Parts: sequence; C-alpha cells; structure tokens
Amino acid sequence: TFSIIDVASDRRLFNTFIKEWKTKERYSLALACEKREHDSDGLVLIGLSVCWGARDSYYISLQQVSERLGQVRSCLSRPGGVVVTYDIIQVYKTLVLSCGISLAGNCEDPKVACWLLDPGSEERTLPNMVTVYCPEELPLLDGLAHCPRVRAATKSVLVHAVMNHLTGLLEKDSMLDLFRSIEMPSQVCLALLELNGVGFSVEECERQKHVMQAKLTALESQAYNLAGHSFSLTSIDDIAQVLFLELHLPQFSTTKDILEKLRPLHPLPGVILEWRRITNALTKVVFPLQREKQYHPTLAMDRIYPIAQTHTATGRVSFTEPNIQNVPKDFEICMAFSVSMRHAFVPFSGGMILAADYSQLELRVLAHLSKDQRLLQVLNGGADVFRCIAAEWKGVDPETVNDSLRQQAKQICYGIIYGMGAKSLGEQMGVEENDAACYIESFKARYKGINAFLKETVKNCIKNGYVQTLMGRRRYLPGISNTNTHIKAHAERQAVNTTVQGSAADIVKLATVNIQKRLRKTYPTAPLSHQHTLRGAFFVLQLHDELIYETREEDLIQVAQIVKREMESAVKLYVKLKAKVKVGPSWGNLQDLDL
DNA sequence: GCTCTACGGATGCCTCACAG
DNA sequence: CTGTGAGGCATCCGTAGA
Ligand SMILES: Nc1nc2c(ncn2[C@H]2C[C@H](O)[C@@H](COP(=O)(O)OP(=O)(O)OP(=O)(O)O)O2)c(=O)[nH]1
Ligand SMILES: [Mg+2]
Repeated sequence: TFSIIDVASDRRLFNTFIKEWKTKERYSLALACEKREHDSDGLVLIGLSVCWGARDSYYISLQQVSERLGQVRSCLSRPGGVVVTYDIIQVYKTLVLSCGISLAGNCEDPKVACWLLDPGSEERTLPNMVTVYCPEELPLLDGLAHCPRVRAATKSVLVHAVMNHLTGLLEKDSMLDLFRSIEMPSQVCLALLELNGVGFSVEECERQKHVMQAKLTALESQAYNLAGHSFSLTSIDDIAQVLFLELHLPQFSTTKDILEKLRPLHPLPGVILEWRRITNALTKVVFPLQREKQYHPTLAMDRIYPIAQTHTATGRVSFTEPNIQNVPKDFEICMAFSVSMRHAFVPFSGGMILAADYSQLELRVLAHLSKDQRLLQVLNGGADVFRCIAAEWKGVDPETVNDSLRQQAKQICYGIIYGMGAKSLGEQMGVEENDAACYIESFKARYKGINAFLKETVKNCIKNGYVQTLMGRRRYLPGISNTNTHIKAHAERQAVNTTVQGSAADIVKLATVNIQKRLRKTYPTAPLSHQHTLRGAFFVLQLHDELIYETREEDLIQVAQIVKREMESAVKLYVKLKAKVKVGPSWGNLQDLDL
C-alpha cells in the first residue's frame, strides 16, 4: 500500500490535499533536497513530502506555482495539527533558509523521543530505528541515485511509523506530556537560535588575535629562555623534560590542576599554562570562528552559526564546531590587555545583548526535589548559598566574596551533591582527606533532606534501573546493580546528577519556551530570527541556564521584564527561580540590569 | 568514588599485508 | 611458515564551558 502519488500535480488534487491536511491532528513532513550546491527553493530544496498514515506518502514538488508554497506556509504556520519531522532543527533551518517558512504550532521529532527513551544510547539513524523499534517496515528502507522524491516518501512514512511506536512507548514511561509540551518547543527554540546565529565582529576578533599572537611569541621566547634551550610546547615529551626532569616534582602526565608545588618557585609552569590557554583559545575559537564566520548582509555584519546536538545523557544542549558555549571568559594579559573572546560577539546596529542567567539553579531544583526545608527556607529568603559557602570556607564576610572564589564554592557544593569523594574534595579545597570527609559528612547531616534524597534516588534507581527528573525524563543506568564497585559507584553518581541536572535542564527549556511565547505575544510583527528577512529579542545563545537574546535598545526594558517574569514563572516549585538579567553593547561587555 | 558536552590527542590492543 | 610494521579503529583522558 506504499503510495508515492504526487498531490502537487493537479490544482483540484492539491486543493483537496490541502483541505484534508489542515484537519490532520498529526502528520509527518519530510524534506526533499537535491543539494547540487550547499538554502534555496527550486535549486537546493526540491519539495516536501507528507504522510498521514497507513503507509501513504504524498509529495509536494517545489520545482517547475508559488501558490503551493503559500498554502504550505499557511498549513505549516499554525494551520492540534502536530507535524513530526526527522531532525526538526535542520528541517526548520532548511525551510527558513529556502522558503522563509516557519514551523509554527506543535512539532515532534522521533530522534527526540528515542533520546527520551534512552538518553545514554547512540543517536539512532532512521534505518537504525526501523531495525530496532519498527521492524515491520524494513522492506521500505529501500529508497533512501538518491531520487529525493522517493527518499522523502520513505523517510516520511518511516518517521510516522517510528513516532507512532515511540508515542506508545512514551505513554508507558509517562514522558508524552513532557515530550509534547517542553522537549519539542525547546527544539524549535534551538532551531531559531541556530538561524539567528550569534553576532561576531572580526575587527575585535582580529585585534584580540593579534594581541594573543604577540603574547604567544613572547611566551615562547620566555619558555625557550627559562629552560635554556628551544623545545616544542605542543609535544608532551618536551614538557615532561625540563619540568619533572631537572628540579620539579612529578608518562608524567603534565596537565592542569597540578599547579600546587609546581607553579610557585620556578615560574616556567605558569608560562606554559598561559601559553597552553592562549593556544587553545586561538586554535579552538579564534581560528575556527574566523573560518566559520559568515556575512549577514541585511544586518551588515558577521555572524557565527552553531549546530546544536541535544542528544545529551542529562538533557542538556551542546554545540559542535564553533563551540560558542565553550568560548572562554575574559582573561588578562600582562605586559594589561583583556582577552575577551565574548566581546567579539556583538548585536546588530542599534541593538543590545541581553543575558539572563538562572541564579543557583541546580541548588533550587535540588531543594524542590529533596523537599529539604532548610535549603528551601535559606534560598527563598534571597540569600546566596554559594556566597555563604565561600564565606564559611574562607572565613571572610559573605558580602566580600570574589566571583572567582565563589566559582570554587559552586564547584565544591555541586561536587559534594553529585558524589565527589574525599580525595577530590581535598584537592579542590586544599583540606586534608579527613577534613574533606568530615566536610561531606557535616554537609549531609546539615541538609538531611538532600542526603535522604540521594539515598532514596540510588535505591529507586536500583529498584527501577532508571532515575527520573522533575518533569519525567528517565535515564536508564544498568550499571547500578553491577557487581564491580567502580561501575556501581559511577552509576550512583550519574543517577543523582542526572536527576538534578536533567530537572534543571527541563526548567531551562520550559523557561526558554515561555520567553519565546511571551515575546511573540508582545511583538507579533517582529521577525522570528535574523534569517527570516529589529524589535524584540532573538535568542542568540544558550548556556544551559543562561539565555542570550540580543534585544533592541528601546525594547531592552520590556524584553528584560518579559524574560525575568517567564524565567521565574516557568515552573511552580517550592523554590523561587530568581533570574539575573544583564544588558550590554556586547556579550563580553554586560552590566547588571536590576529591573 | 563530582556529572554533562565536544573534541583532539593519546593510548592500546586487534588484525592484515609482507618481506624475509 | 611467521613474526611484524603498520594501519585501524575503539575508546580514555585533558580542557574549556556549564
Ligand atoms: N557538577 C557540576 N555542575 C556544575 C558545575 N558548575 C556548574 N554546574 C551546573 C550546575 C548549575 O546549576 C548549572 C548552571 O551553571 P552556573 O555555573 O552558571 O551556576 P548557577 O546558575 O547554578 O549559579 P550562579 O549562576 O553562579 O548563581 O551548571 C560544577 O562545577 N559541577
Ligand atoms: Mg548561573
């Protein structure tokens, strides 16, 4: 019954297809691109194929008129009417960049359902899905020359069948409400983030690169003079020589975090550390971005377009190649220059970067999950828990806690929460093994609800094989009952961390979706992204709790109000989700906006 | 006895042509 | 006949963000 009839061949047939399509509560949509060139209509994208069910596929050719594209735009932009596509983000970007079509409404992606049912598994290709979840369609795998009219039909029907199976599988696991309402709208928001791209000035990048390269030459001159000869800084053998071979205390694994008893006294290891950061910064941001930089003519600027992965074990969002998330924070260079690779990321003319970062997000989520009344009452009163942790660690007043010293407190807190042992805590605090063990013991005793939550999460993981987040995501950890102690402990730490961190990721995704909905309510006429062609915000980057939006100068205040309200009202918990909003002329130049 | 990501570089065995 | 350099991947680790 596998049919590939072409609806876009007759006027009346196409009209009947459209009128039956607008009433379909759930259909499957597939791209059909004959990519003769690497983002066009009739040259790259050839058409769209549809599938309502019962092994039926209808093809809408975008080749040799525009009324078909107009009606497809009407159907795809809020015709119920859930459209399921394979790799929704790339499909959304292709539709936008080829025809300016925005998928508005309810969208679904079988990859997202497969990753919900097994976050730690491998990213199943569509045939891999048909060979696992829906074996009853294997003979249809033939059809993926490519002939994008047949590959699209086969992909659409297979995606429809696979998503129908995954719908029942999610209903069994009680993830369908989370999948339909939170996971997929977050994917559409990430597609909008990829379409927008983050602004990027080469002029700032060029001057930062020039200063960094001058510093690299100076550092090489120092290192070749500090030791006595001219070695190679990119080969581990040379660093394992001189250091650990002449005077320094230890093949030898010359890496970071051995700063103790090495970086003091002889200053060579500090120079090597600075050289390695600046070199990593260059070769992983500056060079990759200066070759991945693209020119937006309408904005008359340069933009970096990242690619989101979203197949994360804990529910986070990552980015490949450009790695805008991993762009380093500002660091100082002495003769003093300030390498701010984020400062190279800029809004359009007459616009401002707006960044809203969740304040102690995972602490609040852990307080809600554990129902720990102590933590709840501490963090509902406006107190900064990380500041107090740093203060009690160092004995200084909490109001005088450095941001760098607060990062160590954050690391200590989250590590203790997520299974850090006594040796690692001693390393990260400088205290002895016994002192670190007593610190973890008193931490669990003080926050009784948190320790009870950890033990109960481990026990329920052993009983069920999986852990669950605040909004229903399950991660299966078969190693929880493994006989080997190391694997069992790793699975325990992963279980607790997945619970809390996946809950935080769910909260962040829902906050992003709510912000986007409110922004579209407030600015219905604004463009959805920078590739749809001003007013509103644009969501140029996501930092796992932080949302960079790149708003207009006059709309800054209203956008900040909207963003703060939505990030605080995303989910109703026993905690308050205090969001910290900053604005500035650049990503690397942001000032706190107490609004 | 922190977790997550990507990613490149590094190990670390497994196997195949191969030259003796 | 057979060790074997080489290659061939398969993962592990370090490092930057979070
Ligand atoms: N296990 C672990 N998770 C971390 C660590 N640093 C950050 N994370 C996770 C937990 C945080 O809730 C989440 C968001 O990142 P941030 O570092 O910006 O922290 P948060 O928003 O919690 O606090 P702050 O923003 O400083 O008030 O990242 C770390 O050192 N260890
Ligand atoms: Mg934060």
